[PDB]
Amino acid sequence: MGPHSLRYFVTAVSRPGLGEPRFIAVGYVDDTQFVRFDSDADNPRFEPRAPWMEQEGPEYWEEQTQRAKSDEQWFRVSLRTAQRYYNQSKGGSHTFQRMFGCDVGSDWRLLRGYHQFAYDGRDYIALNEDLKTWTAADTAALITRRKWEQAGDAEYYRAYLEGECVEWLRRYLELGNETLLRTDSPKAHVTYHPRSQVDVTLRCWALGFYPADITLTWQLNGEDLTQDMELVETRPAGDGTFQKWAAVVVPLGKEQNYTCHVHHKGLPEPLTLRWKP
Amino acid sequence: MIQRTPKIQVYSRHPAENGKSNFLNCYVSGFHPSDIEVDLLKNGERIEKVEHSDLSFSKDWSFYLLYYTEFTPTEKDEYACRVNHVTLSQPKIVKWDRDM
Amino acid sequence: LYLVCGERV
Repeated sequence: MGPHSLRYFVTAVSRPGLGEPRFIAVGYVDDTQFVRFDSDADNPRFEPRAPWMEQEGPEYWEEQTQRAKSDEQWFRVSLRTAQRYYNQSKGGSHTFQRMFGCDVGSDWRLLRGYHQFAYDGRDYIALNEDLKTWTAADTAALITRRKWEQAGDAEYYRAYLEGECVEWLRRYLELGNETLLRTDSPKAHVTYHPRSQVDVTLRCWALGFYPADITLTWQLNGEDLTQDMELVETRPAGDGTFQKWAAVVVPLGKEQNYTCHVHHKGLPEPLTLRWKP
Repeated sequence: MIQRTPKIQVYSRHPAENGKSNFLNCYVSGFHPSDIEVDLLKNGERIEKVEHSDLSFSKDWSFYLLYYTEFTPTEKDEYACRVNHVTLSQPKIVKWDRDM
Repeated sequence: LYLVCGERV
C-alpha cells in the first residue's frame, strides 16, 4: 500500500551562561516515532523509541550517536553565528530547528526530499524541491546561502535524499512491517447530548485508528453542504493510534435523519453510523 | 522572531467509565518557543508521575507534546491540564470533559 | 539514517 516518509525533527536551543545548547533529535517513519537523541540525558545516545528498532545492532547506534554529536557542535557554532548575524545580545536563548528527510511513492520514487531550517520560529533557509538551489528567508540567510553554494553542499544533501534516505526508509519499513504497514481501523460510535428544547448535539467519534489520515462527514438524508459542523484536530491516543470527532447541532426529535460517515484506509468501505437510542 | 501560543486538547485514551482505569491525555501543540510547563491536575492538585512524549514539531515549525497519566475517572473528581508558556501572562487551564 | 550537516551557517 502507498507512499511513506522518513523525517528527522531536530531542535537546538542556546542556553548562554548556563553552558551548552539543548540538542534534541527525533525520527519518524510515517506517523510513528522510532528514534531519539537528547543532549540532556545523563549518557546521551541515539536510542530506539519503537520496539522494532531493537533489531538494529550496536554498530548502528554507535554510528548514529556520533552523527548526532557532530551536529550538536554544528548547532553550537551555528547558533553563535546567527546571534552575530542578527546583532542580538550574547545572553539570550535562541532556537534553531532543522527538518530533513524523504517522501516516497509506493514504487519508491522520491516525491520530495527536504533539508530545511528555522530560526526563532521563522524560516531561515531551505533546500529547494529541485535539490539543487537554496531559498533564503532574509538577508542574514543570504550569507549562509552563499557559503553553501560555495561549498557545493547541495550535492551532498541531494545524494543523501535520493539515495540513502530512501534505502534506509525501506529498511525501517521492513524492520517495523508488522506495525508500520498495518492498518488499525477506527472504532466508531455516535453520542447524543441534550441541550435545549429546540436543539441537541450529535457527536461522531473515531477511535483507535492508524494511520492518522481520516475523514469524517455528516449527512442529512441525501448529503451535507454549507455546514457548521464542529471538528477537533486529530489527536494521539498515546498507544500509537489516533482519535477524531466531528459534531453537528440538530433539531430535537430529528436525530435519526443524520448519518455519520467514516473514511479510513483500514476499512473495506466507508462506515455509516446513526444515533442508536 | 515568531512566538506561537499553545493549543490544548484534554481527553482520555478510552471512553470514560466511572471506576474503570484509563489514561488521561493533555495534547499541547502549535507553540513556539519550546520551553513549556504542563501539569495535569486532579481537583486542582498536581498529579505526580505524568509522562510526556519526545519534543517534536510540525510543518509550520510549531512544537507539540503529549502529556499523559494513568487514571481512574469518577463522577465527582475534576481533571484538568494547566499550561504555562512565554506567550501567556498566567497559566491556561483546560478542564477534562469526558464527552470531548 | 541521520545525516550530519556540512558547512555551518
